[PDB]
Amino acid sequence: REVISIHVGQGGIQVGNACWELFCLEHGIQPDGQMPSDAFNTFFSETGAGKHVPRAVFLDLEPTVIDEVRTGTYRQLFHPEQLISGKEDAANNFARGHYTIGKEIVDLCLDRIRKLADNCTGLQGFLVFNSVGGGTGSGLGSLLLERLSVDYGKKSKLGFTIYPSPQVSTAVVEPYNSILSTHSLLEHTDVAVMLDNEAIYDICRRNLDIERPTYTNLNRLIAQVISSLTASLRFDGALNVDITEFQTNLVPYPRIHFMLSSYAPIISAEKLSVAEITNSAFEPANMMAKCDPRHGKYMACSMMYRGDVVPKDVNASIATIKTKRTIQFVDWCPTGFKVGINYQPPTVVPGGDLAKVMRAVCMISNSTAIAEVFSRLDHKFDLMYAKRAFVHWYVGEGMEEGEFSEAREDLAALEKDYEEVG
Amino acid sequence: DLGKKLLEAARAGQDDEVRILMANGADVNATDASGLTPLHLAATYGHLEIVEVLLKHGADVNAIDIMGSTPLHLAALIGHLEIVEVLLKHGADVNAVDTWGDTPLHLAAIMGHLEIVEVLLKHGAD
Amino acid sequence: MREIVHIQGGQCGNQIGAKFWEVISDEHGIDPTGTYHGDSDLQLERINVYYNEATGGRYVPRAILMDLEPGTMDSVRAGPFGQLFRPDNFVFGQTGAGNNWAKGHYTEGAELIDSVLDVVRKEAEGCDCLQGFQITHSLGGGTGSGMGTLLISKVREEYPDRIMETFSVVPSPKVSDTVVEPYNATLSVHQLVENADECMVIDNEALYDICFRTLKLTTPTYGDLNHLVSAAMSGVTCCLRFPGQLNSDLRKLAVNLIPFPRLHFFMIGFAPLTSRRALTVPELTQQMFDAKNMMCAADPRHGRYLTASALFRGRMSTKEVDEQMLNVQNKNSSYFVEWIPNNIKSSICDIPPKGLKMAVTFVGNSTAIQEMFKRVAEQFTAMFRRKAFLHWYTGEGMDEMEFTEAESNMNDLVSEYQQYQDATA
Ligand SMILES: Nc1nc2c(ncn2[C@@H]2O[C@H](COP(=O)(O)OP(=O)(O)OP(=O)(O)O)[C@@H](O)[C@H]2O)c(=O)[nH]1
Ligand SMILES: Nc1nc2c(ncn2[C@@H]2O[C@H](COP(=O)(O)OP(=O)(O)OP(=O)(O)O)[C@@H](O)[C@H]2O)c(=O)[nH]1
Ligand SMILES: [Mg+2]
Ligand SMILES: [Mg+2]
Repeated sequence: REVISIHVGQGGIQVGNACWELFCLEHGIQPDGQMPSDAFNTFFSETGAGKHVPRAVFLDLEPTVIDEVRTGTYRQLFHPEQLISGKEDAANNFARGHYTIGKEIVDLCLDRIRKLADNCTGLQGFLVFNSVGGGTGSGLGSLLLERLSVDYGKKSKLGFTIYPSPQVSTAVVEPYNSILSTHSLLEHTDVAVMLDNEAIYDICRRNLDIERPTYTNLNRLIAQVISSLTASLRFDGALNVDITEFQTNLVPYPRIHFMLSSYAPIISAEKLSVAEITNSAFEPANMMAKCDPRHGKYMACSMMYRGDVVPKDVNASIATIKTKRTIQFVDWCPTGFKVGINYQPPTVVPGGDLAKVMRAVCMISNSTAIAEVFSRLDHKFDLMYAKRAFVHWYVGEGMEEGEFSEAREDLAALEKDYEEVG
Repeated sequence: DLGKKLLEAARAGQDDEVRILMANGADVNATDASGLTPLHLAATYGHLEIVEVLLKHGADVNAIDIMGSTPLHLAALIGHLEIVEVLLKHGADVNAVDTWGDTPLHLAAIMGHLEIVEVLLKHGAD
Repeated sequence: MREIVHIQGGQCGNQIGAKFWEVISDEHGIDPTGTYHGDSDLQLERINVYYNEATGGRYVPRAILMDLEPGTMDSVRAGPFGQLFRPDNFVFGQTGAGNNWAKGHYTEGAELIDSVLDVVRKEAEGCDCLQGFQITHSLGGGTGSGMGTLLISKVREEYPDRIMETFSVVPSPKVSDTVVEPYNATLSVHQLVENADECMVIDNEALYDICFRTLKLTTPTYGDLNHLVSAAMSGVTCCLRFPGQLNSDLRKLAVNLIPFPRLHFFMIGFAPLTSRRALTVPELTQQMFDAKNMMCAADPRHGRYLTASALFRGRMSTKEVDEQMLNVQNKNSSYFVEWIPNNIKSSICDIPPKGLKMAVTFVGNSTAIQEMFKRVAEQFTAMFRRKAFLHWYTGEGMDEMEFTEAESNMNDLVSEYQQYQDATA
C-alpha cells in the first residue's frame, strides 16, 4: 500500500521540507536515511544498504528552492533523480505553468513519478502539495493532476493546498491563479485540505505570539496537521487508514470535497485536558482556514487524537458538545462524525515553535463555512476580470480567455452548492 | 522663376543668392503654394540677415499664409529671439491669431521660449 | 530567470548608463578592474544578473555601448569604470544623427545596426537563462531615440519571448530648447508602445524642477540631472540585483505592474532626494508619494494608481513599514483604483545605497502620467501643424503619415489612461 508525494512550486516544496523533516523524526530516520531500530514503508522505500528514502518528487520551474534541498540538511536523504528543476519560472502566471513552460518538463516529471511507482508493490494513491497563488504549483500542478488522472486512473489523489493571504502576497494576480487552480482541484482531486495562509499566519501571530512570522513558522504548524492527518497511513490505526477512506468518510457529494482542518492545543514553547482541547478544535482561532464553522453546517467531521487520550473522556466531551447545539450537522447526511486515537503524543521538532504536549487533536471536516474563503477570492477575481485586468498575460501564454469564465462559473456552482447544503 | 528661387534661398539661408535675386527683380513677396513668403521661410529657419534685408525691401511683415500664420508666429514657435524683435520693430502684429486660434505668445509659451514670451508681453501681447 | 543584457545608446543613453554602472558596481563591491572587494555575500549572490564572470575572477558588465558619434563613448572610455567595459562591445559610427530620429532609425543608424546586433546576439546567446534587455536612451535626440527604437524592433523580432525594458529620458524645453525634440519623442513613444514591455520614465522636466526648486540649483548641469537618474535606476533595479521575492525579475515585475499591455510607462518616486540625519519610515512613505519626489512631471494626485510597489532599502523594521504602508494607503485612498484588490505592495532590501542608511523607491503605474504625454503632444501638435523642419525627416525617406500614426497612437494612450482613471467598481 505505498503513497507517493508530489511537491510542486515553492509553497509545495517548502511545506514538503517541513513534513519530511517531521516524518523522519517520527519514524526515527536520520537525514542520512539510516534507521537504527510494515506501516512506514507506505511513505519510504528501503535500499539494500539500509537507506530509507521518501517516496517523493520535488518539482519546480526554477532551481533556487530545489537547490536548497540538494545542498541542505537532507541532501543525503533524496535521490537526485527525485529533485527536478527548470531554468525560468512561471512568473506568477498559471498559464505559463500549465501551458507554455510546464509542457516542456511534464514528461520528465511523469517519468520520475513512474520510477517511484515501479518500486511500489501496491501503489494506492498520491499526495499533491502546492500553492494556488503562484504560477508553478497552480499551473504545472494542475497539468500534472490531469495527466495522473489518465496514467493512474484507479488511484486516489489528496491535495494539501495552500491558499493566499495580502499579508504574504507578492503578486496581484493571486485571485486569478487561485480560481484556475480550484477549478482543477474540483475535477482532479478526491479530497483537498485547505491550508489558508490568512488563517495560519494569524495563528502564528496570535496563538504563537510571533510578531511577523516566517514561512518556516507557518510550515512547521502545517506539518503537524499533515502528520496528524496521515498518522493512520504510516502507523497502525483505525480511522482514515488509506487515502480512499478520506473520501468515503468526508465526502458525501463528489465535488464538495474541500476540507476545513484545525489543531489543538496551539501553544508556544514559553512556559490542556481532552475536554479542553476538544472544545478548542471547534474554535475559529484554531482553524487552518479563515471562517466561522458556527455559521455553517458540517457534512462530515473526523477527530484524530494523539497521545494520552482515554476513549471514555473523548466520548464525554463530544456528548457535552452535542448538547451545546452550536455545532450542527446536516440532517440525514450520508457522512458524519468519526473519532480515532493514536496513543503516541505529537513529536517535538528541534528549534520549533510549538510546545511539547502530552495530548493533541487534529480535526478534518467538511463544513459549509469554507465557502467564505472562496467567496472572498471570487470577489477579488470579479473586480479585476470585469476590466480584463492582467488577462492578456494568460492569453499570451497559451490559455484561451474562455477558461477564465469556465473556472469562475465552476466556483459559482460550488458556492451555490454550499448555500443549498446549509 | 525668380520668386520661387528667392523662396528657396531664403529657406536655405543663402544670403548671397538672396541679394542677387533681389537685384535681378525677384518678387520679395512671392508666395509658395500655401501662401508662405520669403520672410516666412527665413523667419522659420533662423536667417536673421535675410529677414532684415527682406524687411528693408518691401516685405509685408504681417503676411499670412493660408493657415493665418504670420512670420512672427513662426519665429516665436521656432525660438528665434533676435528675429522676433526685428519683426516687432517693423510693425509685426503682436496679437495676430491664426486659424488654430494661436497667437505668437501662445506658441512661444507652449515650446518654452521664455525670453520670447517676456518680449511679446512687453510689446502688449494678450 | 538570470542574466540581463544592457544597451546604452546615444549621448544621453551612454551618460546615464555610465553612471548606472558606477553606482551599482560600488553597491556590488566591484572595482574598475572588475575585482570584488566587500563584506556581504548578498553582493555577489545575483551579480550574474548584470555581470559576466571572466577567467581572471573579474566581473565584466554585460553591456553594449552604441552611438553614431564617437565622442561620448570616448569620454566613457576615459571615465572611472571605462576600462571595465568589454572593448569589443563598443559600436560607434563617425557621422552623428543630428538630432534627427530619421537618421537614427532609417539611414545612418540602419547602416550600423547589424554591427550592434552582432554584439547583442553574442551576449544574449552566452546567457544560461536570459531574462531580457535593458535599454538606456533619450527620446528627444536622434541616435538614442531613432536608432535605439530600431534596435528595440530588431531585438524584439529575434527574442520575442524575452522581456524588453527601457530607461527612457523624455525631453523638456527647460533642459534643451531644441524644437524637433517633440517629433523625435512622439515617434519613439509610438515605437515604445508597440515593442517594449516596461518603460521606466525619466522626465527632464521633472529633473529640472527638482534641481531648481527643491535642491535650489539655479542652472542644473547634466551631472546634476544624472545624479537623480542614477539614484532612481539603482533603486528601481535593487529588486533584480539582490536576493528577494517581490519583483525579483523583469517578468514578475511586469505581471505585477501592467494590467493592460499598452500602459507600461511607470512613474518613479524616491526619497531622500540628494545633491552630489536618516529619514524615518513615516518620512520615506510620505515623500516617496510626493509630486516633488517623482521622476515624471505629472501630478500623482491628478490620477489613480492601477498598481505600485514600494522598495525600501536599509536596516528598518518590517512592522513599521507595514504600519506606515497602511497609513499612506488610507490617506491616499483617492489616488488608487478600487477594482484591483491589494494593488500596492512593499518589500525591504537590507543593502542601502551609498551614503544612506534609509531609502525608498516607489514604482507605480498611474493614470496621471497622461499629463506628461499631453505636454509632449501639445508641442508636437504646435510644430506639426506648421510643418516646421518636416523635410528633415521626409528627406531621409520617412513618410509624413508616420508622424500622424505616432501622434494618433499617443493620443489613444492618453484616452486609455483617462478611461481607467474614470472607471468604477
Ligand atoms: N504556507 C506557505 N506558503 C507559501 C510558501 N512559499 C510560498 N507560499 C505561498 O504560495 C503562494 C506563492 O506561490 P509560490 O508557491 O511561491 O509560487 P510557485 O509555485 O513557485 O510558482 P512561480 O514562482 O510563479 O513559478 C503565495 O500564496 C505564498 O504565500 C511557504 O513556504 N509556505
Ligand atoms: N537627463 C539627461 N538628459 C540628457 C543627457 N544628455 C542629453 N540629454 C537629453 O537628451 C536629448 C538629446 O538627445 P541625445 O542623447 O543628446 O542625442 P543622441 O541620442 O546622442 O542623438 P544625436 O546626437 O542626434 O545623434 C535632450 O533632451 C537632452 O536634454 C544626460 O546626460 N542626462
Ligand atoms: Mg516559484
Ligand atoms: Mg549625440
